[PDB]
Amino acid sequence: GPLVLIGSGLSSEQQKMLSELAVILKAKKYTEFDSTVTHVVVPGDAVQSTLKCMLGILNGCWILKFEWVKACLRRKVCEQEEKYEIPEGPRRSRLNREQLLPKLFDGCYFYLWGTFKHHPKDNLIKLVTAGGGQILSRKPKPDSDVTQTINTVAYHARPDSDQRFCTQYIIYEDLCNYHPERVRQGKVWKAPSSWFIDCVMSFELLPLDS
Ligand SMILES: [Cl-]
Repeated sequence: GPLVLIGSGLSSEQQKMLSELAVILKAKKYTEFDSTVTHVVVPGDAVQSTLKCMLGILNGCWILKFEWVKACLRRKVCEQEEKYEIPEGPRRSRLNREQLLPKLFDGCYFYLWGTFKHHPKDNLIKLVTAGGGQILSRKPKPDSDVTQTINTVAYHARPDSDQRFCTQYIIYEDLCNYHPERVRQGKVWKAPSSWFIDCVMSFELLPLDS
């Protein structure tokens, strides 16, 4: 298809330059993230811990250093994206979706507990859904647990982690003076919002017990 570009953390001069490139490439340039976005450009050589970037990772977009815009504009060409792609999380996710593999939170369920202020609740719901996870409207417990109705696993869990098959998460906003006594009860973990965000930024289902 058509390319759809967006910038995260770009200066005004950078955003103009991105629009200039979209014209050269016959592409769209947006300011709000959408599932049609193909390319997220960052200002330097590092991922931004922003919603736009995180949505771009969960979508397996190209997350590219601003040098890509400079290079394309000097050549009037869509330069080869892999040579400008941010490594680690972005790249692993891009490859994951090219191979039509499960999204990061496939087989995972999330219940958003308590008050959210510094990780907006809307943001977390966006990210859950974008990563292929399921938002729960009632606190998870065994007598209502859908994972008994069909074998449910989390593809991105490490091989030998309980998170392969214990895939349900109570998420709380960290540092409310709350560390739990047990991080896991049955199939349900209690995890801070800061863990969830770290999983996204890394494209990993990071361990809670190990
Ligand atoms: Cl079964």
